[PDB]
Amino acid sequence: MGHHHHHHMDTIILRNIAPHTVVDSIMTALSPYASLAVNNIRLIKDKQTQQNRGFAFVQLSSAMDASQLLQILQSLHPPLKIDGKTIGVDFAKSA
Repeated sequence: MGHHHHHHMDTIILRNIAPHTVVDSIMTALSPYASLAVNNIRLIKDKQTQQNRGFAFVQLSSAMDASQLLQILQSLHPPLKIDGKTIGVDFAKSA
């Protein structure tokens, strides 16, 4: 109910994304995995491929929800792969 007096991570980030990814895909792609919010996700766009430069940020309603989606998606034997190439998941990194 305000600002955090400490830190405990609470946001995920996608790495190695194809230039054919959009906000609609990520939405329906993470639909059965969890619930997101337009005001909680910032999908950077590039002027070269008129699409993400191979990176996307996603935040969850809570902190645990972050690890959950990370442990739930990584719990599956076959990693995340969509038309383009293999997709991985990582925690919020500095810069």
